[PDB]
Amino acid sequence: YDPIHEYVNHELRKRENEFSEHKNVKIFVASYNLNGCSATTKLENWLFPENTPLADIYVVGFQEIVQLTSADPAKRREWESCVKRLLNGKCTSGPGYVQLRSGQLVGTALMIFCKESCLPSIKNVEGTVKKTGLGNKGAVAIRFDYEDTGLCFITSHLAAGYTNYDERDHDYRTIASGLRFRRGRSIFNHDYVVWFGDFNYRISLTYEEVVPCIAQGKLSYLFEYDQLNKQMLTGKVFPFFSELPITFPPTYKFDIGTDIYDTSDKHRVPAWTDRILYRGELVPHSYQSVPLYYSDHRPIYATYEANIVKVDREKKKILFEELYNQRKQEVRDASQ
Ligand SMILES: O=P(O)(O)O[C@@H]1[C@H](O)[C@@H](O)[C@H](OP(=O)(O)O)[C@@H](O)[C@H]1O
Ligand SMILES: [Ca+2]
Repeated sequence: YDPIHEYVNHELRKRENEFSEHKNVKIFVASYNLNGCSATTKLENWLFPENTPLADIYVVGFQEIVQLTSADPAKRREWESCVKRLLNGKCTSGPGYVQLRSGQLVGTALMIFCKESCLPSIKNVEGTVKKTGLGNKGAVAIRFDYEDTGLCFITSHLAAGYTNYDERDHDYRTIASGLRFRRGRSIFNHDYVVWFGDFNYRISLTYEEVVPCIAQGKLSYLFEYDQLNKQMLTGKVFPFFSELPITFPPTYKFDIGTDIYDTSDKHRVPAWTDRILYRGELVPHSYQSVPLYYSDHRPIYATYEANIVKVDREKKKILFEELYNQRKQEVRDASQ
């Protein structure tokens, strides 16, 4: 401990604008449990849902690239090619988007694209995966620094089952403790973290109770029975993560190709299985499901603005030393 050093950091904090520049980066986060459906570029409603500018960074997570009943890199690459074609298709003049990196754990995959113009700012990209224990479930994560701000993205597919939310909570803990990038870096060591996917948490009511409530728009009532909300409220899972209020209907269990909830004999209770949660000072904007019908789940997305800082380290070290000396001499004089 050094009092003079503390003093300097305190003062310097007041003069940050002298060695720091701040910028807002737009980030589009998209999630889709595919039920093993084929890759296609017909995703416009999902990836360009709003009448707003294209994002700087697109973070796309898929579950069940192979329908669940050994990891297919080929199928993941078809999706990569489809997303890239779609993003560049909107870039009629000049530079488009490039894939920074992708990762995969069995049927779960995460791929991140950014504008070519963002590339010079992106550094220390790392990726890792972690399977769940208590198998085809788990997480895929990619992190990177954008100038001097650290971001970490995680997509997952957690334990399936109507009542086994204790196993999903266990999966959360397994992944939060188990995901490690280079040199033991954890997911929490970042300014912004977005963790999302098919967490599989369910609404704890019966099919016959839930369906008419959905049809009647009683989403607030149903959310009172959502297992994820219940476990987050107690700090048991995803502590310090936030979720925007859900204004869209349960994204799971639909007959494929239709607006109809599961009419199979399995009469699966609808649920908000697909979620996007964030930790850190992101500014959230949208959070919605989109009407694509290729799977028994609807895809979802969330948008954010992320404040980025670029620090002139050289210029800051100089001010620091100057302020530090000035203060040490001041204390010297006071002793005289
Ligand atoms: O594979 P799907 O289409 O997601 O269907 C799953 C099903 O496979 C079981 O894992 C299950 O039942 P259980 O109640 O016995 O845990 C769960 O409720 C269903 O939603
Ligand atoms: Ca499925």
